[PDB]
This record gives sequence, C-alpha cells and structure tokens, in this order.
Amino acid sequence: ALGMVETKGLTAAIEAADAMVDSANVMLVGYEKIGSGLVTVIVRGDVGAVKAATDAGAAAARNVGEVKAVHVIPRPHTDVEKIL
Amino acid sequence: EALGMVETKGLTAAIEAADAMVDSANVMLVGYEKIGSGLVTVIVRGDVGAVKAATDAGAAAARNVGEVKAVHVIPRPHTDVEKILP
Amino acid sequence: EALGMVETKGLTAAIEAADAMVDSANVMLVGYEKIGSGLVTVIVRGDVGAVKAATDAGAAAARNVGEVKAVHVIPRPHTDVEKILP
Amino acid sequence: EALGMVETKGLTAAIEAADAMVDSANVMLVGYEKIGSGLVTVIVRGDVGAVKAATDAGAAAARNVGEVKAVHVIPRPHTDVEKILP
Amino acid sequence: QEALGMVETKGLTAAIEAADAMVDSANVMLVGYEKIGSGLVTVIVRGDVGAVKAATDAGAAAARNVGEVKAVHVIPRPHTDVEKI
Amino acid sequence: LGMVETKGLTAAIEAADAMVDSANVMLVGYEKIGSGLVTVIVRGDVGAVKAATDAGAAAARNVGEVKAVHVIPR
Repeated sequence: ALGMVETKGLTAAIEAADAMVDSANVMLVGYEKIGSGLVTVIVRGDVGAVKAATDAGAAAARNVGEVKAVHVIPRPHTDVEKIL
Repeated sequence: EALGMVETKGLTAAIEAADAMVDSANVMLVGYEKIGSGLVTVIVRGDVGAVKAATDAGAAAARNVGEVKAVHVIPRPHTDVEKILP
Repeated sequence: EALGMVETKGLTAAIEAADAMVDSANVMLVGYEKIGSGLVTVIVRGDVGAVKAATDAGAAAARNVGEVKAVHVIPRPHTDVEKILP
Repeated sequence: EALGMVETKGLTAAIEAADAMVDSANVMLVGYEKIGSGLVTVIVRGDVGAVKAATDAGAAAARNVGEVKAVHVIPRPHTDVEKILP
Repeated sequence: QEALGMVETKGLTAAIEAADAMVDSANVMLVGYEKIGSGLVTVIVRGDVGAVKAATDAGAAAARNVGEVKAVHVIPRPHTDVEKI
Repeated sequence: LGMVETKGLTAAIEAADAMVDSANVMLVGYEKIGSGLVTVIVRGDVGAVKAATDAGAAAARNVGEVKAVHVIPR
C-alpha cells in the first residue's frame, strides 16, 4: 500500500513523517518537492498500517502547517510502482 | 499511439490520476513531469478510445484528492513529440 | 533559418503547442525548457517561413488548451542556429 | 535527541536564526533545506529543553530580518526522519 | 577581455531574444542563462568593455519588445572573487 | 559575516562586486532559494563587513531590489 501526506512547508512535512513512523509499521520512502512550497511525504507498508500512518501524519501536520492532501492507494498498479 | 495528459496542482492528486488511468483502461503510463508552482503532469499512451476513457477516469479520481488544472488527448501525435515525453 | 518559441504556463498547453508546430510545418522540435513557476518554453527550428507557420499554429493550439505567455520567432544564421540556446 | 525547525521566507532570516540558535543553547546545527519559493528550513538537534530555547531565540531573531513561516520541535524523533533531513 | 554584461528578463523567450541581439551586436561570448525563480532569467555575456556595453544595450532594447526587462548592467573589470560565481 | 539579499541576480552580482571592491572582505557565499531571491555573503573583520554591506546594498539598489542587508558578528 502507498500513503501520501502533502503539506505547505517542509516543517509540517517533517512532523507528518515522524508521526507516521511513530503511529504504525510503515517505511518512510522520502519526500518530493513540487513548488509553491508544497512537499509530499511518502510511506509504504500494509494497508491497515498505511491508513493508520496517514491519518496520524495528517492530524499532526495540521498543527504545524496547512495539509493539502492525504491519500492512500491500497494496491497501486505496477506501472505506477515503476514511476514512484 | 494516442497521448493523454492530466495536469494537477499537487503530486498526491497526480499519483491518484496515474493509478486511476492505468486501472481504468488499456493504457501505458509514460511518466510524470514537474514544472514548478505545484504543477504535475501525468502522461499515458494507448489507442484513442482507451486514452479518452483513461483521462476522463484520471481527472475524476484526481478531483476527489486535489485540484485538476488540465486534461487533454492528442489522438494522433507526431513522432517528434515522443522526444519530449517522460 | 529561424528559432521559434512558444512559452506557456502548464505543460499540457506546451505539449499541445509542440505537436501542433510539427504537424503544421516542416520544422524540427528542439525540445522544451523549464524555468520554474509552471513556465515552459517549446523551441522549434527550420526555414523562416516554416517557423512562422509553425509558431502561429502552436500558439493557437496552446491558447485552445491553456495560457500562452509569449510567442516569438528569431531569425538565425543557417550555420549556427542553436548557438544562443541554453 | 530532539529536533528543532525554524522555517523562513528569505535566506538572510534563516542564517540569523541559525546564529541565534547555536548561540542561545547547547544545540548542534543539522543544516538548511530549501524547498523553492524563497522558503528555507533551519534544523538543530539537542536535548529537548535546549532545543525549545534555541528555536524560540531563532524565530524571534528571524522575524526582525524576514518572515517566519513555521517553528516546531519534535522531542523524540525516530531515526527514520534522517532520511529527509539536509 | 573581461567585462561582464547582464540582461535579466521575466520569461525565457525575452532572454533568448536578448542573447541573439547581444551576440549579433558585438564581439561578445555568451556565458549562459541563470534561472532564479519568479520566472526571472539572466543572460550573461563576456567581452571587452566596448563590446559588452554595446551588446547589453542591444539585448535590453531587443528583450523589451518581446517581454519585460528587469535589470541591465555592465561591470568593466569584475573582482576575482566574483569570477568564482 | 555580512549578507546582502536581492530580488534578481544582476543586483546580487553588483552587490558582491561592490562589497569586495569597497573593503577588506572575501566573498564566501552565493545562494539561490527561489522566488527570485539571491544572497551574497562575505567574511572579514566586523568593520570591513559593516562597510562592505553598506557599499553592496547601495550599489545593488541602483540596479535592482534589495530585500535584506545584515551583519552577524561572530
């Protein structure tokens, strides 16, 4: 499963990442920068862990900065895997 | 041969469009491109009907996650365009 | 000989310009350049008449899908067309 | 060991925060990260009380030079967070 | 020679029209383009001071007709420390 | 350390050149952070830095926008 939390600002993103790893059995892949101050944090793991991680990351981050998106894909297509 | 693009503001929305597109239709995901200002384009190739179906599915899934800026299909792209694709 | 440029906000509009340019005239696609903030410049080259044709089609195609920031044609020595490019 | 962050718009504002942080308490400067759009994050590491003290001092100092966007402390961060630090 | 000339535009199209006008107008070397965000691009040339002044005025005037010129400047003999950026 | 931060690169290069020309400083940083912001950084004795940054800022204002001018002793 794939979990993403997207924030305005890097400080909110670091807090999401920490909360995600604190809250569930997930691997933190990293983050991506896309401009306009937006930062996407990415984690992988089984679907229940990714759901628990993204819900915890999004809730933590909101108190540090603005949360722009939160999403989980339980079983990404292989073509997606290839570009992640 | 057709080319389909969904451009979102936000990378979470683009990834959700990419996955919806490949899931929805017989299309190959070519890749994504970032150009700044939060803008991310995801590109698919396939027969024309498959790419219209993919891009409409991608755009609809993206809108539930984030913002869609642009959706377009070029049904018969010139061979030179392949040079600039991800 | 000339360079022709169409600069858009958005990559979808830039790819639609690119394909429309090479569809409309005997020009070669050089590629495209990103400067951040969603701004992309698609560059073609060829004979001056063909580049003028191409950039008129490309800007129109891009304005149908998105925003065009600039469209311009620069005549160049036929022995060193690309020397000024980034 | 605790991590402290001050995010500013503008680099001068950030370097001022860094100087203020390291002077104010027993903290190690981890580094700066840039995310574009003029935003820079300065990070320090130390014991939690030292980190709260530094970050306070850094933000106050930065506000006199530029704009402060975020100030935060994580008291007991996981090792994994390193993957994403400068 | 060693004078430095700079023309800064909003937009890459105006920068490349500046470079064409610059190299056409005088004996100068195009060093490159620098992107710094907010859509700003700087075009940098080197040459003797007379070539660089001519090149820079020609670039600024040519860019002004395609887009917006943000800065235009010539440094006849830059310090050695500056050569390092 | 002395810093001059500008909106525009041309103004930045002019500050750097004016600073090093005006005082006993060495150019030790040149950073881009986006949104057009460029910082040039010098090192020397406090007084040479205070006069460098003064001179850089003044020279850069004739060329473009200056956003910050700052001196950190130590």
